[PDB]
Amino acid sequence: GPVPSRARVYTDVNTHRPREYWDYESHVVEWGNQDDYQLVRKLGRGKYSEVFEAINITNNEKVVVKILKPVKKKKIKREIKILENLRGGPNIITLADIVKDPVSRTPALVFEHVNNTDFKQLYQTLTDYDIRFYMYEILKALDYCHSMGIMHRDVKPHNVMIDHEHRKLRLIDWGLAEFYHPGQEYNVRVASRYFKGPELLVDYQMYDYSLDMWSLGCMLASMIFRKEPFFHGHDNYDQLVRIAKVLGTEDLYDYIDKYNIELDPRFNDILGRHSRKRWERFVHSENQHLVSPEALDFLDKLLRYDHQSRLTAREAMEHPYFYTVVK
Ligand SMILES: O=C(O)c1ccc2c(c1)nc(Nc1cccc(C(F)(F)F)c1)c1nc(NC3CC3)ncc12
Repeated sequence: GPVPSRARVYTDVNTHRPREYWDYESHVVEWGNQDDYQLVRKLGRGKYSEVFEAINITNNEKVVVKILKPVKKKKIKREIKILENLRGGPNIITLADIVKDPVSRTPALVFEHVNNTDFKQLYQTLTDYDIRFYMYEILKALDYCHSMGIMHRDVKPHNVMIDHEHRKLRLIDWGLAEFYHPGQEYNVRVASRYFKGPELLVDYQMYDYSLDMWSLGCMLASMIFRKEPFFHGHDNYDQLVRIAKVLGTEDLYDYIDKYNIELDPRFNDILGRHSRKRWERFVHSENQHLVSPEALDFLDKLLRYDHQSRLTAREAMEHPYFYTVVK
């Protein structure tokens, strides 16, 4: 069968935490007062919830309310426990309260409100400096959750809220986040298509924090190259082909061979043979001001097939790309 894998950092963080820390199934929710929050407007709807802008009438502060769809079960406690474990950490969204919604008959999570600019408008205005700055801010959030034994598993532009006025960033939607336990096999049906790591796309279940680093690399590529998303697959199979057209097929084979993984045979008629490309080919007159040798080297070190070969969040924060960012 497949060769096992372990995280190269924070491997045993949960192993040595009290059981209450990671055993979310036994978590007892502490309920707030549902009457404290008045819904103002629907912001949107996901497969798992509806999100509302609201006012906390005990301080007249704006907040956001995520009313969970009855979609799934102990997933609710998992998200709640993770939010509580990570609360107060750098750039982690703050869960302010949890109340029982009387209409949905489900829990409603109340989060701090971020006056953000949607990524669909923001990304085309970001300067070279902004990209490095905000990347560093995401890395703070990722090193924090990884150091706390948690992988996000859904890093993507929508989940990184940015208040461009106050230069403030929050990583949100921990609904797919999980605790890392060495040797544990995880569901590969996480992350948005364009941000799925090769490990998910080849159906390798013993993955780790390094998944988030692939996703971050996908975000970086889309920002510095001005192509969002960067790997634009039509389905999960084509997604791997898109990746292989850039990183090349020989290294994909080296990857699956290392872990004694077999590709889905459906790739036999679609994958082809592809050389690894140099990143410079994606540079052109309209994005060159966002590209530097430092950016290309950093991106190159995030986007590796082998999840064990990717930069960790902490290592990423040491990269020359961030030397120009004010500390
Ligand atoms: O899941 C969580 O952890 C979580 C935490 C915090 C927020 C959040 C989700 N979603 C928000 N917005 C949003 C907008 C459109 C669509 C959807 C969707 F999810 F798709 F329904 C959500 C949101 N918006 C703001 N401020 C915006 C300027 C009012 N602040 C915080 C959040």
